[PDB]
Amino acid sequence: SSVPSQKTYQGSYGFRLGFLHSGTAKSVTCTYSPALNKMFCQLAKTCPVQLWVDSTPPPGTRVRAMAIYKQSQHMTEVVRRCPHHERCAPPQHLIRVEGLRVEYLDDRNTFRHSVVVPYEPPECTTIHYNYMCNSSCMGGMNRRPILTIITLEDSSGNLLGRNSFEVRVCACPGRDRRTEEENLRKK
Amino acid sequence: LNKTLFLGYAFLLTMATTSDKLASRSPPFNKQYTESQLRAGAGYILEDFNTAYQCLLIADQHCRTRKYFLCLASGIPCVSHVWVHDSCHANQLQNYRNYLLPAGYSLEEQRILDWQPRENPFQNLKVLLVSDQQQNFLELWSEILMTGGAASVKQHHSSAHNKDIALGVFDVVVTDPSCPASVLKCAEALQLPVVSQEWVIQCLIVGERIGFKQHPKYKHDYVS
Ligand SMILES: [Zn+2]
Repeated sequence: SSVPSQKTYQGSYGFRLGFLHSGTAKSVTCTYSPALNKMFCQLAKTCPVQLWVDSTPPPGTRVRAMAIYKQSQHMTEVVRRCPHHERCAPPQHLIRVEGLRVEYLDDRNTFRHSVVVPYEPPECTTIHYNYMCNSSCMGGMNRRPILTIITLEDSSGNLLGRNSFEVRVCACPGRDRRTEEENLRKK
Repeated sequence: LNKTLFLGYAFLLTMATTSDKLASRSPPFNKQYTESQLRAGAGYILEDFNTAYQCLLIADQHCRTRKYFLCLASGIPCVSHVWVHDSCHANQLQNYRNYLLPAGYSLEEQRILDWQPRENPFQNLKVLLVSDQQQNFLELWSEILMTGGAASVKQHHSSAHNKDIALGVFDVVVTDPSCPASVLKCAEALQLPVVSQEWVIQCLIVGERIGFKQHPKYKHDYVS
């Protein structure tokens, strides 16, 4: 009806995502958990996400990034920054991109925020993202886990590919990755 | 500040008890101040729990108070005072769903659980309340159990007498250490579960009816 699709769709270009390897050290800005397919990172800090394709998409292709809440009761809810951090790219977007010809969008009907940039070939091509609010921000995500959905679209906005990963923006990525990974081990 | 900012809304305010704040590891919120901001916007202040208004509970954190349990039991959303803050500041109602407070600490999960839509956890439950606290127990859990969907709640004073209590019509006995030993023995023979108030509370936190014996603190005589 309204909640955007999160369905993995590699498409004709064999679109997959990749992530740099990092420790679980209490001193790590951004670390990825392949086990949980989840990224842990600090507020406003480089989050490298890799774009991998089997066949180079035609020039004019774009890469969109959008967050949605992972839980059902919250999915129809629009993910945005808490008013606290908004009072300090448009200030209401949670996901930014550091580097380009980055375009920010506020869909006038879903009200959803998204950030898109021109797709460039690499071997993979890396995009640097920034999450501007902690997962626990009162008034914003408010402890609700999110999913970042990355979509590969044509010059016109048609779906060419889609992928996603869960995100937790927090003070101690390393510390939390380890904890949630242990959390897995047993009930 | 818009004088009609909160018009149409009714509010319940609650302060985390000292034991709630105590379990730390396991502007500050001011009831009077927030009330003033609420009234200034035509907000209706409910001094106690009760169709013409959208009700909301305001607190600075999840707590174990009569008012909190009543709202968990009745579906009145528990919202953080910051929703009042941000709304006044912006002079525009924010979406409270971005300020929901957690339900509480779960014994089972061993962590603070978030709140999610649920079905009346005591639906069609017929319970017997036994205690010598005619106010902080019999009266308190009775109202909570009922607004939580119970089919009925029979209040029985521990120091009273068994001349009408047909235990076999009940689904569960919610009591405390003052429970007469004759009632415990009968319950056992009839295989009628007997639990402490923590079972009720956990049911509200978790959001569904949970194990009568899923945890030691559910035993009626759990002391300290
Ligand atoms: Zn924030």
